[PDB]
Amino acid sequence: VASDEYTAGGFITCWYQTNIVVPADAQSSCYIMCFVSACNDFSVRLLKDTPFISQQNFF
Amino acid sequence: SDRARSITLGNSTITTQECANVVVGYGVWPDYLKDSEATAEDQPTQPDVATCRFYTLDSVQWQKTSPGWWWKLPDALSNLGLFGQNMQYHYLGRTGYTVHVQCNASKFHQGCLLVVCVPEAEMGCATLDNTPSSAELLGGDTAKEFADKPVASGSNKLVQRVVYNAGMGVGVGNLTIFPHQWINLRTNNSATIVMPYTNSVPMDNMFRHNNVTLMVIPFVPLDYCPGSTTYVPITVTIAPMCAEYNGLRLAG
Amino acid sequence: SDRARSITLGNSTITTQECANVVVGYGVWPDYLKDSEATAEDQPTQPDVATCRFYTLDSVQWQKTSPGWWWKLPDALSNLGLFGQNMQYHYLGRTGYTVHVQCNASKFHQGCLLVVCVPEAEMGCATLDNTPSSAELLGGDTAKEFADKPVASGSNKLVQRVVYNAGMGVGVGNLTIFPHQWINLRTNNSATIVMPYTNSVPMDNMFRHNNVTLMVIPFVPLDYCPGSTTYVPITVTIAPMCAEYNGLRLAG
Amino acid sequence: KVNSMEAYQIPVRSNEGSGTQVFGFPLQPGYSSVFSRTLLGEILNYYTHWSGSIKLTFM
Amino acid sequence: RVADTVGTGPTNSEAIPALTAAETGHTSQVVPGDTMQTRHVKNYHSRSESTIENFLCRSACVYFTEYKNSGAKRYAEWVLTPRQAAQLRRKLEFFTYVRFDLELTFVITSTQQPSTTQNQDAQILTHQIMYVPPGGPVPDKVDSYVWQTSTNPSVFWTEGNAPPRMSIPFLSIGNAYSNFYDGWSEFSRNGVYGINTLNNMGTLYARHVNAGSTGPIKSTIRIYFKPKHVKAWIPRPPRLCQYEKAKNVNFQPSGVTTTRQSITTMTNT
Amino acid sequence: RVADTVGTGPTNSEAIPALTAAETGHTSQVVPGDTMQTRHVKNYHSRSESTIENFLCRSACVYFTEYKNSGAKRYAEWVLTPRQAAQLRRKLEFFTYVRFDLELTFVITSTQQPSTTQNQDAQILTHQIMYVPPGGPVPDKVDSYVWQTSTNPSVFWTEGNAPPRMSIPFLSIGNAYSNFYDGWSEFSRNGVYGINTLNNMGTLYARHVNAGSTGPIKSTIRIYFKPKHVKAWIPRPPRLCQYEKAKNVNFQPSGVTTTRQSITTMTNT
Amino acid sequence: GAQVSTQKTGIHYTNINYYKDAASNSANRQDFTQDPGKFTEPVKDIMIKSLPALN
Amino acid sequence: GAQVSTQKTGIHYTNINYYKDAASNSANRQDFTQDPGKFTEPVKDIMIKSLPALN
Ligand SMILES: O=C(O)c1ccc(NS(=O)(=O)c2ccc(N3C(=O)c4ccccc4C3=O)cc2)cc1
Ligand SMILES: *C(=O)CCCCCCCCCCCCC
Ligand SMILES: *C(=O)CCCCCCCCCCCCC
Repeated sequence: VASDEYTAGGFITCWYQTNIVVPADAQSSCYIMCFVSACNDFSVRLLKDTPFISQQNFF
Repeated sequence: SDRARSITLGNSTITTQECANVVVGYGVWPDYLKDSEATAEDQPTQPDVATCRFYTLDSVQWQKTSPGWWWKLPDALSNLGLFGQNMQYHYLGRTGYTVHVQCNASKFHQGCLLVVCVPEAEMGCATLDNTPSSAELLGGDTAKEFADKPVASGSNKLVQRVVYNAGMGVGVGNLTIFPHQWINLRTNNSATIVMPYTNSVPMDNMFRHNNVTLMVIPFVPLDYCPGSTTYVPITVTIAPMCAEYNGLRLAG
Repeated sequence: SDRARSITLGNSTITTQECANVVVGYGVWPDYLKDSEATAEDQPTQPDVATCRFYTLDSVQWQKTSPGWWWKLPDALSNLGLFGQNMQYHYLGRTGYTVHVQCNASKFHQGCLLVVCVPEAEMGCATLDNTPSSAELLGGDTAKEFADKPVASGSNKLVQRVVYNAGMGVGVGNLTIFPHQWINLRTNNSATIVMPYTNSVPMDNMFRHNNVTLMVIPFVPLDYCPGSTTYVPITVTIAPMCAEYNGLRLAG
Repeated sequence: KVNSMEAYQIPVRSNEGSGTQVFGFPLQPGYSSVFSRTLLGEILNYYTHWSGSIKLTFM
Repeated sequence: RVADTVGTGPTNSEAIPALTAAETGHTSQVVPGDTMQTRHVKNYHSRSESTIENFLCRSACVYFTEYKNSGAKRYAEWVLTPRQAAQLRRKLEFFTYVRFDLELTFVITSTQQPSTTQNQDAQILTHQIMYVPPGGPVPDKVDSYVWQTSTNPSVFWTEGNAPPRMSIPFLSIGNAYSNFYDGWSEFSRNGVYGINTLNNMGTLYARHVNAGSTGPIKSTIRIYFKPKHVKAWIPRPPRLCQYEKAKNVNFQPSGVTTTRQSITTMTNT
Repeated sequence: RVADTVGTGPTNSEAIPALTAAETGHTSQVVPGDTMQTRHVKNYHSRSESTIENFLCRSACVYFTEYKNSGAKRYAEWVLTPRQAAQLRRKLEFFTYVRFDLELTFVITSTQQPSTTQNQDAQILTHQIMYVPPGGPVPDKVDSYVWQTSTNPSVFWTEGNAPPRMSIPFLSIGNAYSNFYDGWSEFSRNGVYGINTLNNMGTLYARHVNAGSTGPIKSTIRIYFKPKHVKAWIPRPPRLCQYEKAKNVNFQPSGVTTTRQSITTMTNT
Repeated sequence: GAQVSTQKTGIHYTNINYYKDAASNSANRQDFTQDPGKFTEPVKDIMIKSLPALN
Repeated sequence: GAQVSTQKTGIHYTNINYYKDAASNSANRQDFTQDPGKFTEPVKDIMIKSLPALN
């Protein structure tokens, strides 16, 4: 899960295969939204504390 | 429904939303060489999924005046992947192709392309007592272009490129006996041809014989009104089918 | 009879008249990866007869004082044939080897070599707070040589090469637990070891891990009287076995 | 962009030629800036190891 | 658990598994063999570490308090909540409703305090921890009648032994504890917001049962909660912001993610 | 196990078991009855002490660290490796690949430190040892929020009891731990050599949970590894040289053996 | 009244309950049933991959 | 669910596993299978003693 170069993942990139083509009176700027999820062959192992919650004193 | 298509070869996948079916050759689908048609006595190399997968070539702009383009098939993939590294280490090989040409434009654009795969397209020279050089016929994934006016006769090794003779001295409107589809912008945005291996010998060296030539020719020019996109590319994607290689030697 | 041997892999054939049998690994013969041990989900490339065939490396002279030589296995074939062109286009691969070492001399010469294939031979550095560079460990089909005297400690990225520690800090006479044969000049002129794939992972990248190292070490020096041939070469020949590659990408 | 909704949006537009890149990020959920605070990525900072396939969807 | 990859060959078909509509609110069920040629792999991986009764079933320190055998602060008071400490709280708030049994474990330590007392000589300390269910008498001093423990659960622990532990049932009046409440307890919709009585589970008191020494000793009790027999319903996005208060969901606005140089760069900043 | 000697009489035969070719890389299978007249002996000897799960399955001290209840060095940090200490390390490096489960056992002791503090009077010490899997928060002080241990394994131990112990599974991402790595982790083949992430298995932290005394106490924790359920592959020549570093195989060149006077002398020097 | 169950492996163990309350029992570690189809695919119509999601 | 096995002698003992993980079990001491023929005799051709190793 953490950064190591022995278990590097690879790179995910996107390119124009063909230009965005629009007619007159339609915006030539558009957006894409991306989603991510696991498949049904996915698994995780070995519990540990998350680095993403902290405190300095009791709330 | 009938317009959706997906083709999976190796890593690659192509998906289209507008499709005119797939044309298959002369009704012959690519296959490996039989042992009752083979001549060479060595065991073939068959790399499989390292050669047989889609490769995108460079795009080329379709302009209001554009005459057309051509690519000669084994020598347009000769620098690409392990397809290019098996054909310079081997003396022989045979393969079919799946050629997919893409070109998308709005519903306010118009134009028509003819996409043909022409077996053994031998092309004339501007000067009539010379033959073309290999730097005027072969790109390498860059497209060569036709002309709309005759090529002047000098002391040339130039190709005689004119759209209406197709660079071969034939009517261009009769190229429809070759496996073909049209990309008409108000209907479809892609064309798929599947060529089988066509030759008069069972395998052949691929660095001095080009057994197919793809040509994309506008028959109706691109037209649109002010305010529309002015840049419309045409991308060509080509996958080997059932590639074999025989006669392993040194590179060159 | 028992001394004649022939090994055929692809184009290549090796023939010997003096042979000490063939040593096979740990009693395991090379095989393809199973689907119950595989992790990677893509279809493998298996080139077959374009990778799995004998490749001769450069010869190296055996002199009266010579300490020994080593070659690190996937990175000694990395510039050779289509073996070298499949391991730079793929992220993964696994292969066994057949290593054949030749060295012929008259019946008036004497000497003895130990030929070992050593899994994961990690080698020390002359300076004790540095590790060796990759230009001191890896040849490319040129042999690296041992030394007979300690390497002085500077500010080095040099390997600590001494024959008697084998560059690993172990007794050199205990390298006989690794698959091995001896070339004793009064008996035999060749040695054959067949290594299976040894790793703790099912496939591994081959451009940053060397999973075997061949070493040829004189235990009895070359000796002959005046009038005999003074130049005796040692040639190494190495063939991949059941090579697979997975993870097709760009070259590099 | 992280202090807005513009983070989630990926620009694409009509441009001259094609074969220009749109985005690139490395595969390594639970480390990468892109993936560490996604729903997948936060069930993966409680674990040391991960395996399996991941599917990106684009809209 | 984990499913096996199935081999696939070339396709050219009217099937389009890759194309989908993500507007439908449905996560696509595409597997790798759909989009490419794969080999058949047997998987022996399991999803046994990602069970809810593995994720939440480890002891976690929720609070600690101090009390002395002299002067002021003779005892410690704490109202049981798993919301004083960040780490446990965040894990439970992957869910809206949870139901579990506690196991309390107490780590009680003592430390000699600086003084000018000559000839200190501590006897072993014995500590009493008293659980008081909602309502009923509350001790107002060390040496009140409430420490009789006639009907309040209580444990006594002498130093240098194993930590005490006790199990607590599921004590809610509801059918699950709620980690979020979008309402008021008053019908007027005035007063405190997000306050509910489904999560009441008494108060804990702790004291020394003897002052062993003539000098001052200060003890620290640490409380550990371990959920067990867990069931959980309705999952929620993880907390992105730092917590501020233990009774509120209040937050300082935080950016979505950390930055990087470009949308094509392969490193973090 | 051990085989029985078989009786043999005189020979005069075309059989030649004694003669062999050692160039073939084959160890001869000659037994004593081949070369001489022997009697029949029944052997009842066994090879049960030379099993790999006897050889490697004894506790061995790998490291020890110190920490104090005052001043600097309030806690101890150690990255788990069996390569700090010579004796265990050498035994595992009879093999290239090993696979085992650990059992950690901790011997924690405390020693009063010289001071001019008048009227010291320690309370019993309680120690916390916290295992942190690779990645995740690292304590940067005694009294950080990382010692909450919401999801990190942890033990607490009061003095004068039995040593703590815990079992650890086989934690490799590979199918075996590797004791040797002939490569770089980088694709450029630059940086550190022989460094791999197959042998990661977190970091260990240890502290006092209370300062019992007014005076200074320093503790020492010693970690013991005991392999169990062992499997091992590919044997290697034993280490001949002394180890120098814990991350390298680096060595000072050492002679093959110790000397003696002549090649006919029957004593060592 | 002992239960015998299988251990987590890449044998069996024995357990007896000693207390009269079922909140005193050890945690249930080996329950591995799951059903992701409530949160993935909550759609009323059945989605078939290899067919258009929207006709 | 007890196992009964023989002791090392020049009787029998009883063992029960108490934990739900198979990495908590006591060490396997009594596995005595062996096969030295991988490291001795790794040769492809079968060597027969009482016959020449090399013809
Ligand atoms: O060690 C842990 O288990 C432990 C340590 C810190 C922790 N959470 S924290 O937010 O970092 C925190 C940090 C310090 C204190 N804190 C003190 O250190 C202290 C000293 C004296 C009186 C009151 C207090 C007090 O509230 C409380 C909480 C939880 C548990
Ligand atoms: C079923 O429970 C009977 C099986 C044999 C029981 C052995 C009991 C072990 C010792 C008593 C445990 C009692 C706990 C209150
Ligand atoms: C099979 O296991 C039943 C045989 C009789 C068991 C006696 C059990 C001894 C006492 C309980 C040990 C329980 C460990 C969790």
